[PDB]
Amino acid sequence: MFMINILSLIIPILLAVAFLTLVERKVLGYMQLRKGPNVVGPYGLLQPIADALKLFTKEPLRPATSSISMFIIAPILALSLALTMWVPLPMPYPLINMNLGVLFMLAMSSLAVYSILWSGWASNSKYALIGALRAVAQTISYEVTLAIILLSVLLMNGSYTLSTLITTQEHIWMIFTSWPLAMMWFISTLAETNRAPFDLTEGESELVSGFNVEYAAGPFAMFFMAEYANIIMMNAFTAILFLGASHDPHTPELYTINFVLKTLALTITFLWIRASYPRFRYDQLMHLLWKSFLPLTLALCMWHISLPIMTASIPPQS
Amino acid sequence: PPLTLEAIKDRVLYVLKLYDKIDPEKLSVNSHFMKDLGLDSLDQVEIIMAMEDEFGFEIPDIDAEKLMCPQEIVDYIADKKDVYE
Amino acid sequence: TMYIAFILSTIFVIGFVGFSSKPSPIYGGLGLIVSGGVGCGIVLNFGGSFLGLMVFLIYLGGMLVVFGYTTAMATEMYPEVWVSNKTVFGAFVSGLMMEFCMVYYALKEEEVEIIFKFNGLGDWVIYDTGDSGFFSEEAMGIAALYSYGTWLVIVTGWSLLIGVVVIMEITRGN
Amino acid sequence: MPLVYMNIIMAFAIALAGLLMYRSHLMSSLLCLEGMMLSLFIMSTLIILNTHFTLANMMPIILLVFAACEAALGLSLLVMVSNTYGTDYVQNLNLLQ
Amino acid sequence: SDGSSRPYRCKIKAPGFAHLAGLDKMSKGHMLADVVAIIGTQDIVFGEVDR
Amino acid sequence: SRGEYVVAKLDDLVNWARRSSLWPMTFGLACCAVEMMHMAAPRYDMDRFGVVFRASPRQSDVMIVAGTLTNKMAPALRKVYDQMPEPRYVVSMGSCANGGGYYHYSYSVVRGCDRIVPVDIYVPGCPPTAEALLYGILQLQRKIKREKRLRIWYRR
Amino acid sequence: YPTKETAHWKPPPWNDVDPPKDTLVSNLTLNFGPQHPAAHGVLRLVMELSG
Amino acid sequence: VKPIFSRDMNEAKRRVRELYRAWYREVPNTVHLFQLDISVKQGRDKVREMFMKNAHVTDPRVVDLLVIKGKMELEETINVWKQRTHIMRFFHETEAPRPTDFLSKFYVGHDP
Amino acid sequence: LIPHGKGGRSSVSGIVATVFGATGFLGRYVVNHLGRMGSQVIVPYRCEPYDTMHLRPMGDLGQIIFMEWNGKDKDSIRKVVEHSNVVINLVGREWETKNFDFEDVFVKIPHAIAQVSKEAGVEKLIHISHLNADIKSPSRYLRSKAVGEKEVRAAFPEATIIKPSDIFGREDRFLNYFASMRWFGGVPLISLGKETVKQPVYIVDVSKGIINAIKDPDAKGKTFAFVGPNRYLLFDLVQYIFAVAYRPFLPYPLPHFAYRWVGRLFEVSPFEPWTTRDKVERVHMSDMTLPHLPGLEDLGIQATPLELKAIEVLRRHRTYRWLTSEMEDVKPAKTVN
Amino acid sequence: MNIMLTLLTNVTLASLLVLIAFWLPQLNAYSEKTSPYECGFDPMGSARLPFSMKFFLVAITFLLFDLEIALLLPLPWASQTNNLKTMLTMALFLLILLAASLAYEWTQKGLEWA
Ligand SMILES: NC(=O)C1=CN([C@@H]2O[C@H](COP(=O)(O)OP(=O)(O)OC[C@H]3O[C@@H](n4cnc5c(N)ncnc54)[C@H](OP(=O)(O)O)[C@@H]3O)[C@@H](O)[C@H]2O)C=CC1
Ligand code: SF4
Repeated sequence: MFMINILSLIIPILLAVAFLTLVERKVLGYMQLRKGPNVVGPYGLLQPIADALKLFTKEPLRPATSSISMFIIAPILALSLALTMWVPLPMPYPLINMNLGVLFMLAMSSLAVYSILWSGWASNSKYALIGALRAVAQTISYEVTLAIILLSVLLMNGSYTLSTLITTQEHIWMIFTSWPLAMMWFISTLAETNRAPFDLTEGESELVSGFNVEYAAGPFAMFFMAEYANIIMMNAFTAILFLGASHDPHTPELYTINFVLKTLALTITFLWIRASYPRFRYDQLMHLLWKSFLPLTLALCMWHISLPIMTASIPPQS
Repeated sequence: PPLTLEAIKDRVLYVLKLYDKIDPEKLSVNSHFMKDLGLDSLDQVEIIMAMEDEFGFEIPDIDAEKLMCPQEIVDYIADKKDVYE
Repeated sequence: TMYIAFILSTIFVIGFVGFSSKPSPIYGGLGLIVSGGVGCGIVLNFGGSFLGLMVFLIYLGGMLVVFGYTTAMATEMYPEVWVSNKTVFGAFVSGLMMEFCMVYYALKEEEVEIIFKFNGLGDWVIYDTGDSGFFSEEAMGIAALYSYGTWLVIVTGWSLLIGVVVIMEITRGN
Repeated sequence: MPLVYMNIIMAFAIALAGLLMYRSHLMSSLLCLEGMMLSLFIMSTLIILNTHFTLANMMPIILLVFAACEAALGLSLLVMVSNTYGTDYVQNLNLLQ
Repeated sequence: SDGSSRPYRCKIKAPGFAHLAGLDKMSKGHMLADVVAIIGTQDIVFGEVDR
Repeated sequence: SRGEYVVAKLDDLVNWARRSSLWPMTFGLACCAVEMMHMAAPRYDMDRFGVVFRASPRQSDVMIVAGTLTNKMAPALRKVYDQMPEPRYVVSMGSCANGGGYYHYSYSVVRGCDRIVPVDIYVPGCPPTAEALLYGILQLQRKIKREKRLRIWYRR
Repeated sequence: YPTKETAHWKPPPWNDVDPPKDTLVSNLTLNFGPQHPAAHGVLRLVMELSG
Repeated sequence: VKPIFSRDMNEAKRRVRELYRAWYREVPNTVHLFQLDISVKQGRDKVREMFMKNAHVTDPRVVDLLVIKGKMELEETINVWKQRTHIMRFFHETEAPRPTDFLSKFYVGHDP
Repeated sequence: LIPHGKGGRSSVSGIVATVFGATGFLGRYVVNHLGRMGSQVIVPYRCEPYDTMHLRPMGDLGQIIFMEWNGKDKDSIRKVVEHSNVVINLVGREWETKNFDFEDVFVKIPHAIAQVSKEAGVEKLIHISHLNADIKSPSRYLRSKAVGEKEVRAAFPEATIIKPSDIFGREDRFLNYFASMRWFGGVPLISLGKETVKQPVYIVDVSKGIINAIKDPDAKGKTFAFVGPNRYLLFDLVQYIFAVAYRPFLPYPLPHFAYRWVGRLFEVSPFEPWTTRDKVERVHMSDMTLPHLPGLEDLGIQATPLELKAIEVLRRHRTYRWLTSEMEDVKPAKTVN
Repeated sequence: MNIMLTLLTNVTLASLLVLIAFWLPQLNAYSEKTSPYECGFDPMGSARLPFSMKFFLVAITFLLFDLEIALLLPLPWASQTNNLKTMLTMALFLLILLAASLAYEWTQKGLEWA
């Protein structure tokens, strides 16, 4: 019956990305004073399914110039990995007890953007190619610092296994120990997921919906959907990794009741970022990283390498 | 190859035989290209640009002001090829 | 049994059949993606999980992306699909028949006569007891790299560094 | 030797023959070379996993490094050759094979 | 005025027109996003330019 | 459980679907661009009706044609109209492009917007008040709701 | 001992073999609007952008 | 009196011939790049015809002025300025036929 | 009304043409050539407004007038004829819908159209039927259309009757079809070569011909038939199809019964089947070459050769590798006749 | 097994969404509608060569850092080795070179990114 467990992991999350869309227009609406979607609800609630139906019902043309195979395979990979990254996530009990699933989170995250590269390559359009390319730039440029700071915050939990990361937070929370790395992790999740100030992949006014343009109905729904999969997912990831909680094994549910709060509390923040800052432009986007984030990530890294020895505080896990 | 003058002449008249305004009966080497042939003045430009499209070099249009006879243009082709034999 | 590791080896090899044939670098990049995931899976089956995830991360999550940059610099109009030429497609078929002959040799169950003998049968047979305390052999096995093997760390550090220098001294020249 | 190893070795042989059949723009060759690299990697790691010859667990990753490293270099040269032409192997200045 | 009740010619200076003329001098070599921002600092309105 | 009953249900479902969250793209060519924006201004908020301006026709359907059209411009307009997914619509707006309007008699205008694309609803104004526009699009929904390809397809 | 087929080939340059440099002609050219949101609905800023 | 370009006729005629060379050679590229499905010949012929349209102009400056107005068009088609519509425009293909015969016109409409 | 002014988009003309079922390939073009004249039209929809919508630009403000109707109710057809000076029948269907049984479509409707054309005192009536409508055992369309042909002829005898010799255009259900036969794999030939032969007419030519036929006083009861200038062989024809579509070409020889097994297999789909046994009989039967009947050239229009015009028609089928190419490269196909 | 099962269900799920995405709207594709988007006016040419040294000049540096972090990964486990003084220098050492490499790029003006 493991299969029904998996299905039980995949349906609720898709429902969550739909209602995530709706919340996005809501909050992001009230920042603007204007109310968000409302009339169709009554509280808007029925909207996202009407939305998705509007999409899938609508004709999804196969472009004349595009090669078709890449053009179809890319969205598939997008939702694929967007969902697959969810499996080893301790809530509290992981669906899979990977010995080193964090590293796996990095693996999925790193194959993610490759789909963007195909998405813009097979699309054949000028905007497609240029936007896709700059997209891959910002992405990788952030995955390096990404993985380093994640390393440095992992020296002290003990090991790459995720469940232990609960155990190592049975009191103080990791964040008080190494918040600056939490900042850089936050922003790196704010760019790797391609979000608000780090907005370039969509391009928007800069490049009229970026790479995603030539995709029409359903595949567009897939990239859109998968994008929100990554946003909520890196949010949850940050939540478990920098914000611990009380956990009685006899009542696991209690913990989850807490956890969705602590993660939702993050996701909303991205939206409340979106309502706040103009995008960086491709120079500065990479400037602040290579010039400014990174060296601190290193100095902090040696520092965190060095605390366990000076403090004689080396974490247990073999 | 050495490019004999005969290759040049053969090619000139070849391109001029491929062309439409010049009927095969209208063809005549020594005969002045306009004074005898009834073809429109633009045709000079069209066939010359085609022939030079074969020999490959641009004809400056002072040489379009040459003409006189197609053979004199062939002589100019010899002048550029510098084979003259 | 499942022979799952072995059939993974087969998909691996055809991954190199479509890859070693040379039909625009981008599709070959796909070839190394497929062969890449198949690779990490295969090495995962012996449980050297950390390594399989190195290649699934460091290689495919690194390389083939930068190749997804070279093609932006190379491309040329009308890149060829595998089907787009008689020598390319001919080559792909040329790989398929050979590897299929190998699988037929696996059906023969006889030791392979090619090059040198392949002992045959299932993969599992070579396994031995993996008994250990609360640590995988791999974990401390690679952890040894720092404390117990400083020399390699020195030469790798030096090498990569001066490799960056070389990249400088090539690109700056223009 | 178990058949799987034979299969990977053969993947090497193809990863070489592909490098040497060698055609058109050379970027394909840097690919084929990297594929070759990957086959050697996997063939090594399966062995170090086999005999529990633990120290050598360090090698494959180190192997990988330099190998990837040279390939990382290789693109740069291609750039330069791409810089003057828009790459193709078909164009070589040097004389006498 | 021709003296009639219909004005004879009514050329309309459009301040935006000069600006947009000056743009390409102002924007050489700048990054493509920056030319987008710089169009905006010109605060131009094309209805006025095309008159 | 008549088949026609189920067809009435699916008819209601897809037509209600498309009418419930259409996604305009906008040629705010002339000066009726700004009134379009006041529809999206908080005080009227087009978004609460679900409609949301998203650029790039391939991700959009209904098209607003605010503001005066001109000759050089027209071919681009036809291009954009052609590149939209079915079921595409458009909306002429203002006295602008209903038929040249104020500029009905000049060499560069192309009279109506009608003469290059098959318009749906008209929203007369100069500029139309954004609210009159709002009544416009709601009227557009009350026209989609009468669409019924499914009922007809079964009938044929 | 050249072959005539080889004899047709020119002697090597005494330095840089500069002539081939004339060959590079890479360029790109591309257009904004009218649709483009930054193009204010009515601009066609065609431009010969580099990378 | 200031001349625009060439002094006297013929000096200007060479200009126009140059222009014909440019147009003629460019035309197949026009049909290719624009995906025009006009017969590749037809554009050429039509070019020749347009060149016949003013084949009686005789003023000094007016002809060079004519090649000024002639440059800009190839200038546009080479820059991909104008479009399929704009360049297909010359062939008047949608027009209803209008015979110049007196009686033919006579039956049809009130005419001039 | 007496026509006024230069023919043009604003121009009046007496024609108050009524076109039935114009939603299809013909006569969207026919309405357009009416529209360049500025002549009024009353195209009436059976289907849905939406598909009809692109018909709208073709007119000039008050010109085009959609009207709701049904072919089955008598008075429903009395509606759209009610002020029409001329009424034109372009209705046809390849695959027999259920509710419209295959016979009435070619019988009843033209019938009510003919007799109502009588009662309303309609100035002209006109109707279409395939050249092979002459009765033949294969295919019920040739025969049913022969029945309505003979019927309207029996009811509105002075009506001229179209007999088009296969029109080819961008919106065609024919050329695109054999172009799309690639999708299955090969191209099902019953026995290749001269097993059947066809000649084609440009769609544009047929349209211009129809309106010219209203422009012709002489085109009264005469049964007009349209044939293109060239003659082709179905095998070499399809050869030219994939010669312009650049797709791989696989002739697919086939015993005759199995193809009909295929048609029976594909009639199953509830929607609109790609193929049908009726279409299967549309396949293998060659057009007759009779020219003596009044026809296209008799109108004074000369046919536009297919050879220069297939390219635009099929470029959408082209793979990106070949999507831009001159038609002349393909080589003009040899003419059998 | 476990993981392969979830991979299969995910990919089959997505592929299912694709198939219900295409074989459903059931309407009319046609030319020019299918022509590539180019903000209205037709493209001046199919995508070619957006060449830049400023791509690889940094992207290669990405690749050579990613190889480095690949060596950083063993660290958490190496931390528990019996003899840290033998280790610790190296733990710092590579990072210095990482930084050093960057530093060398930092100021040879090789890091112009963009
Ligand atoms: N090459 C060719 O196609 C040739 C065609 N012809 C004949 O000329 C005619 C024109 O061909 P073409 O226009 O391509 O065929 P189409 O199918 O394109 O045109 C027929 C139109 O009439 C409508 N229609 C007809 N009867 C009914 C009905 N009872 N209920 C609802 N709708 C109806 C159809 O459906 P709706 O309007 O409802 O969508 C369709 O729109 C055809 O009848 C054909 O037999 C002759 C020679 C060659
Ligand atoms: S409507 Fe008023 S504002 Fe909009 S264009 Fe016509 S006139 Fe200018």
